[PDB]
Amino acid sequence: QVQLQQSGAELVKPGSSVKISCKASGYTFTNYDMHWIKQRPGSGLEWIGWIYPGNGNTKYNQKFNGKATLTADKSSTTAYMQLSSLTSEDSAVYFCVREGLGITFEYWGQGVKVTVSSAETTAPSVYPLAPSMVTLGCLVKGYFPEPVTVTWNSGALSSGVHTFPAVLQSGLYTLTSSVTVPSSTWSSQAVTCNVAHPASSTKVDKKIVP
Amino acid sequence: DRAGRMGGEAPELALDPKKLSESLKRIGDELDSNMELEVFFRVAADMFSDGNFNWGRVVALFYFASKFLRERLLGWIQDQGGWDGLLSYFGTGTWQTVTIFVAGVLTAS
Amino acid sequence: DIQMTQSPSFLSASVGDRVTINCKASQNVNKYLDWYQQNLGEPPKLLIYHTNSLPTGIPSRFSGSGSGTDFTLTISSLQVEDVATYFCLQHDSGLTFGSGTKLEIKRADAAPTVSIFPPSMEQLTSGGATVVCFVNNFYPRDISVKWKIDGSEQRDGVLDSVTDQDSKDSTYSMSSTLSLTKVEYERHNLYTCEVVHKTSSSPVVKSFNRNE
Repeated sequence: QVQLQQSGAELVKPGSSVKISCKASGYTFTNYDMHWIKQRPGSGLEWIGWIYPGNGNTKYNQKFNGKATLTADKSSTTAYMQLSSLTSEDSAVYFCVREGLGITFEYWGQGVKVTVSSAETTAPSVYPLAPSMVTLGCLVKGYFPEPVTVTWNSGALSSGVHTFPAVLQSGLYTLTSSVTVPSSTWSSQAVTCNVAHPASSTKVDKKIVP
Repeated sequence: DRAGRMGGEAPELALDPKKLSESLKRIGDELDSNMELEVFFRVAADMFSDGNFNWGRVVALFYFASKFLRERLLGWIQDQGGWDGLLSYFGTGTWQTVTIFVAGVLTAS
Repeated sequence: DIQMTQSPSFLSASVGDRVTINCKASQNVNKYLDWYQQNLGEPPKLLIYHTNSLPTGIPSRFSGSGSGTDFTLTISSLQVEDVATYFCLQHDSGLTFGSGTKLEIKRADAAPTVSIFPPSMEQLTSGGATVVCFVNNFYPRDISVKWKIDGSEQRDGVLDSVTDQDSKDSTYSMSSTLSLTKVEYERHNLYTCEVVHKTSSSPVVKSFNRNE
């Protein structure tokens, strides 16, 4: 099995730089060109450039000349991409990908999500959403960074749950989650949304009361 | 130069729709497919020291180079009718025969 | 650079359908055109390379053809696990990806359940107010959600989010939030979530009065 394992800082302030690594294993590293790919909404998938580890030769997409620097170390069988002078437009997922022999982009790294922002680490405020089937929810407002995790009754409720993708409200994230239960259940039994934010050691319980 | 080909030889450059340059990497692909196949000039000056040059040994040096023409080989080349000899060398010979011979030259160095 | 025009952008189909996706290059790229499949949270997966070659482990229901300027990816008989986004890639001169085709499963129409929620007491004491509307388990995807305050439409402070197609019932759900200051919220009476969807001839309307 060929494996490409990436690592890199995921939250950076505008104007600083970031180094993404791509550790290759399971093949002879210096026999294959390694390419780098950017993915973000609106802009789509874009080719950044390639490096050949056999000699350190590189080739860059014009649009990324200067923004990206590609290097390879044969000894650690790892390729690197440095991105400098970050702005918000550089928030994206970045992939390393191996070009095969007689075949193209067969093996990919898992991708590294890079978020460029000035926002400070911020725990969310959690608010109950209360009105023969009953919909309830809770609102997870003003947090940073991604992600949070939501459960209903620690997981005892799952089949009628919808957790929605967060939206960026100023520089903070906001997310909602809903659950649907019988009206009989609503009046006789408790429903609680459990909210956890790892990047702030936060864990909240909000019982939904009429 | 590189290992792959995606993006083309000269990306974003206009090309027209010298043939030696293509056949060179063809023989290189064949040699690559024979897998068992400061020590540079030690092996390189070993490949040409007996003064019995042949086109196979030229090819075998690049499989140390892509992997002097004046001060040693140039007289032999012009006595060969120029590079009309090397392309004719790939001609009056098997793809496999040429490849096996050049591998031999590398095996003995 | 060479421009890739991929179409359609959105494709609905059923298990067992033959599906085709088209890609057009702004100049001849020879055979050097690939197709990739991508699921959420994953890198793309190579499906077809060099116009029509199958990588190892890719089921034979995938095939491709092309002329050098016009290309197609065909799925002979769609399977559940083929629901994803598909991209073409030219690599003859530079590298250019198409903009993508999202492939969804078709199902019978499903009218959304719409629910509106006033801001909570816990939020109002902070000086802010967010009204919330859920629009859950609908199909097809095309839908419009608008907020009205005392009869008049509100665009500022409105953010909405949509789930991907649910594996359980092939439906979509959407959440919309309207944010206001507590003071501005308390100047109004009627708050309305209004939903335009194929399953009803007039828009669906859920409301509450701030009095109650």
